[PDB]
Amino acid sequence: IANQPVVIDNGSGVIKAGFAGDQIPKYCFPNYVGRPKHVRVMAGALEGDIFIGPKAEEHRGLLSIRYPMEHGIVKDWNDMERIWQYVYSKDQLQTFSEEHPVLLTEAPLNPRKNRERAAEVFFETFNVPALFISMQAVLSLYATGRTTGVVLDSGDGVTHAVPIYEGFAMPHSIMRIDIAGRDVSRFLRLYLRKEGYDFHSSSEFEIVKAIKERACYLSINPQKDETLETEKAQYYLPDGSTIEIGPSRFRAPELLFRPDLIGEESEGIHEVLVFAIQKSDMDLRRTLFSNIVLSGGSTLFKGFGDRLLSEVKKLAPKDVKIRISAPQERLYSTWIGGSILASLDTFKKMWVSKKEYEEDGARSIHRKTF
Amino acid sequence: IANQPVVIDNGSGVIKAGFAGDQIPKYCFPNYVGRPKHVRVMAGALEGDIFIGPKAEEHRGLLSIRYPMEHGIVKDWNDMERIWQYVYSKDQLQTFSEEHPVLLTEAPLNPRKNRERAAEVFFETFNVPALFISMQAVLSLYATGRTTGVVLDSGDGVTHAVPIYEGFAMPHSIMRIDIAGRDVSRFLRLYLRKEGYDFHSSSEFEIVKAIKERACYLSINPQKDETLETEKAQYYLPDGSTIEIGPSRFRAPELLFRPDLIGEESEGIHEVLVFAIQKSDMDLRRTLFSNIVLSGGSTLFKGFGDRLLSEVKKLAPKDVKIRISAPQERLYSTWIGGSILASLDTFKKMWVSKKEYEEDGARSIHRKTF
Amino acid sequence: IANQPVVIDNGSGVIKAGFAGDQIPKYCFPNYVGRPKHVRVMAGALEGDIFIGPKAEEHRGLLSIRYPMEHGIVKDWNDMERIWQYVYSKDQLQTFSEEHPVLLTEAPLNPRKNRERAAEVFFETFNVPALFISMQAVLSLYATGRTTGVVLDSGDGVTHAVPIYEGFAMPHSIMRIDIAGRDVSRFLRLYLRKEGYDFHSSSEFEIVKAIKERACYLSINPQKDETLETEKAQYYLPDGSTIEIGPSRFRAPELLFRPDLIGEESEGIHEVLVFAIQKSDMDLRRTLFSNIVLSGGSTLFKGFGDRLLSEVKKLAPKDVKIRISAPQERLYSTWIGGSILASLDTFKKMWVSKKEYEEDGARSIHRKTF
Amino acid sequence: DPKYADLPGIARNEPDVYETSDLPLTSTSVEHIIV
Ligand SMILES: Nc1ncnc2c1ncn2[C@@H]1O[C@H](COP(=O)(O)OP(=O)(O)O)[C@@H](O)[C@H]1O
Ligand SMILES: Nc1ncnc2c1ncn2[C@@H]1O[C@H](COP(=O)(O)OP(=O)(O)O)[C@@H](O)[C@H]1O
Ligand SMILES: Nc1ncnc2c1ncn2[C@@H]1O[C@H](COP(=O)(O)OP(=O)(O)O)[C@@H](O)[C@H]1O
Repeated sequence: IANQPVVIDNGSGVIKAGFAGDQIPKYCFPNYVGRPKHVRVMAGALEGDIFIGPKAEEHRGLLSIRYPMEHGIVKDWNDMERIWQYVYSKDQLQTFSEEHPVLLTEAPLNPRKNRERAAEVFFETFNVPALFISMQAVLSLYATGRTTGVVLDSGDGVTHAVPIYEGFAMPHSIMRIDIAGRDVSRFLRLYLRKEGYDFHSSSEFEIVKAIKERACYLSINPQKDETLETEKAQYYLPDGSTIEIGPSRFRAPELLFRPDLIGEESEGIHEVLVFAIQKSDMDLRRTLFSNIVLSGGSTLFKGFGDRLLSEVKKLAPKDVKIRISAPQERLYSTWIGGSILASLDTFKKMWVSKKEYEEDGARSIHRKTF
Repeated sequence: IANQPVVIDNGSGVIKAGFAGDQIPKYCFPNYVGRPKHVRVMAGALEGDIFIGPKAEEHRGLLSIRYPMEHGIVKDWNDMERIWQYVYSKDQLQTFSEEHPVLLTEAPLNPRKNRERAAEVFFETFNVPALFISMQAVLSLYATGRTTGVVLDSGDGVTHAVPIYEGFAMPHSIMRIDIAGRDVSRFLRLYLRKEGYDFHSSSEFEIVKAIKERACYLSINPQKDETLETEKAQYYLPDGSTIEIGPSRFRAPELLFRPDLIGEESEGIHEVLVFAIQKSDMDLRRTLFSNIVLSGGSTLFKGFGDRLLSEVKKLAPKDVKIRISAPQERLYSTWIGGSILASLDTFKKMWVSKKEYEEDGARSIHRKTF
Repeated sequence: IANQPVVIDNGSGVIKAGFAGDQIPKYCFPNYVGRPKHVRVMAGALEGDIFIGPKAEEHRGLLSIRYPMEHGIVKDWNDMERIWQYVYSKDQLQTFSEEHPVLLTEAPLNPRKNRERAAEVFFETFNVPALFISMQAVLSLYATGRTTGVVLDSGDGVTHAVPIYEGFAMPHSIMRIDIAGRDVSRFLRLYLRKEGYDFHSSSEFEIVKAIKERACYLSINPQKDETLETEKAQYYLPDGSTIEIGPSRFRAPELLFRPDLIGEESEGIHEVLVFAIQKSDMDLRRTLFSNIVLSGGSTLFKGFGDRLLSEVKKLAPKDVKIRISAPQERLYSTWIGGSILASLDTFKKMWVSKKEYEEDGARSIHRKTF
Repeated sequence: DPKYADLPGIARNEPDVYETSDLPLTSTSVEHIIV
């Protein structure tokens, strides 16, 4: 029976999971995989060697945590099933795959081997009878209510500026250059290497990401604020020590708009989005110039969208209505948008049923996902 | 075997002995290895010619007392055999090696050769079916109930903090050090010569050890209490001969924190503990700050842990709440914890079947002693 | 002012010295920073009582040796101060920085305060007319005559491959790794305590490293040769003490590719080299397959390059011709390539005048190093 | 605690726990306009 469907947002840095109808995915944790470091000899430790959530956050430097979804490329399939199982566990779902429908998420340009591989999971290992998987940008559109908007997500290593029109993302205009703050924080670790600090452990790097999400912003003036002398704000170490910040809090995110700092032939999100704009109807661009759909977790900086506004001003001509539509519960905005989509009743068709998967599998999906 | 499992309290200075389930180690005695310094030409004297027990613990200068555990590392083997024969003495055991499960404890990073010697003993001379050789700080964790903790042992020539976390194998993080009150008391014999006290015997050294265990402590203020002058309280010999104590009572144990008084470069093991802290991780460091264990006989001094508290306060950064835990039964903590582990069903898999283990060589439990 | 240019090999493992045009580094000595372990009372000891040079090179166990170059990064600048004072010793040079063009080298990615601090010394205490702090793999490019190439380096606690092409700005593809023989020999001290060899001093560590450089080979098969039966080569100490080895002689350099032995999370510098290959491009990759350079004094091993070549083959792609050019004197070759560059007079652009350093310093460093 | 009274390696006046002291913005629609 089509029970309460589960909206599972597979965000790059943080995966989200919760039943539809709800407003908060009660079962969330970041997108990682945590295996231990040492060998517990005495008891009093946990068992399973795959510790997620409070165990992971608890045993941070005790676990040699890793990350499966690498710019939308996940490879820990079996452990992914165990992650879902961790959600399927008494901790988070307490239910079965067969019992409740599943609303899973996606990103563009994904290899159908991996997509159908996930279908093998939820139809063979797990046995979801009502599983539908789709983009997260449309979910953000449900949240904003806008239908003709250019959605760009901001995760940890995923940034796809997708221009959508009335719920129809033009594939010829869809832009997917999934790379974000992952290497920015890695380059900040390089700053720390140029400061004498290594964060080669993921948990060691998790603290870097915590301060990254915490003590960082977007200095709208790039070289002006870059050439000025920073103050090197002493930020507390988690043990109780304290270390400076420097330009890094704004100097490292300059790489987002200036990909050449890492040495990458890219153009900066704004220009990529302008390229997406170029591949459309001229009149619709003016709407999209004002239909600035912000999304993703990395859209949490001071002067973030305003520096982006300056980028647009350097890109868009005069008498162009520019209008940022920033959300607030960004990653959950897509999750709640999925709660809206999963609540639909016409929605029962294109989801691959279990028998539908038994029919062809691959082409049944190909035709039902397209 | 379905009998009471023997818990060897292989103490460095004081090597006690006992079983499992009991809360008192059966017999307590040190590393004394006596043999008479004279010849009983007169018939009617006492036999043995090797003395372990009240025979030596009653007459000392008559016997050439020896100590082979060179900082725990025993060099005698034949004498150890006889000691273990004495372990099966009439007052001591009147049992068999075959008749009882036996559990051995060891310091970390000991030579495999010693374990080979033990295998020769308990597998050729003795024939323990259920013989396992283990560590020593894990025992203290059993007694304290903790799983996470900095266990500082206190032997006669062996002291080192053991930072544990749920039995996790952290040999690089965990630090072993073999030095304690042996040469401190011998250094006090140097003080004796600098104060006119012609003493050269190990028995005399034991009397000094009675002062060590009795009239000695750790002055939290090093030179503030060292540069002053005490009244030199008087100690009485076995005859009752009055001998002043002096400032030495706190001056000599400062070598434990100031190893360069003997000239050997070291830190004062609390700083080695800080090195272990460095090897650990920031918030996990805080757990171990809150989790410090003090075992071993040499921990017993006035302001001992308090002086070390002040040391780390002069070492650890601000807002660093540290907590120690010094059980009254320091040496017994290891013994009772060994009783705890020896009283376990899982513990049956720790050792290897006796005869096959002999055929397995030693590398098998060498790999299984972790 | 164009006198003979000083060739300052900034040898972390072994520092070297001399001028340009000299086909052999005149002065060569390691990171040792000593002053007596004991205290002399009667005259007869040498004068200065902080000794570096022949006095230290003849009195190991007498001077308290220390090292400021934590991973080749000096922290005690005071040590370098006295070292540079010793640079003009009556045995050494007896000249002025003012009297000479000076050239410095640097392993990349060091914190800016290091070379800034050094330049402060050489332009404040010392007063160099024109100087520059070059890199270190270019030296090897001169020694090979190549322009395209992967250059491995080896100090004492620093080892990394440097993929180059005609001196081009490829810092992302270019790597840096700070780990080498320092802790490998410290791990050898660990082996010593593992089997009862009582060794803990720095001079004792020097002896250990001498035998390490002497009695340590590299078996090509890792576990196939690691699980064999060892002969335990009885090394007779320089004093004459017979000391066996075990498989430890080749086990310790495996840590350089098996960082998990010490518990470090790394890959093996060859894998990082493969990552650099990935960071390069298919056409340029083949060049690097053909162009590999091993340098640094720590690279000196028995069965060294053959094993590492085999490991690369284990990780190399389909039949791509792996080729490693090699300098016979990896220690010399560096200083000599620096001697070449110092004797290269195109350095006019590449130097930094004193006045310029006074005006900018850091800006002059970056703008002249980029 | 008789077991904690019997053996001699059980000292007293021990406050075992030696310690230290203890003396203790998501925005929406950040738009613009250009006309
Ligand atoms: N305050 C913040 N600053 C920077 N990045 C953030 C912040 N909050 C979340 N993120 C980024 O978003 C990631 C999680 O978002 P994710 O669900 O991956 O978004 P998306 O669905 O856009 O990929 C985190 O790993 C982090 O990198
Ligand atoms: N009251 C005391 N004060 C100080 N030291 C003591 C006291 N009682 C016993 N000891 C010490 O205990 C040590 C005996 O070594 P032991 O603790 O048996 O080794 P291990 O720690 O390996 O068991 C000796 O240093 C002895 O001085
Ligand atoms: N046979 C050997 N095995 C290992 N290390 C060696 C050997 N011979 C010399 N060394 C090492 O030479 C190193 C010197 O490195 P060097 O070439 O001076 O690099 P750097 O210039 O970066 O210090 C020292 O670290 C010392 O350990």
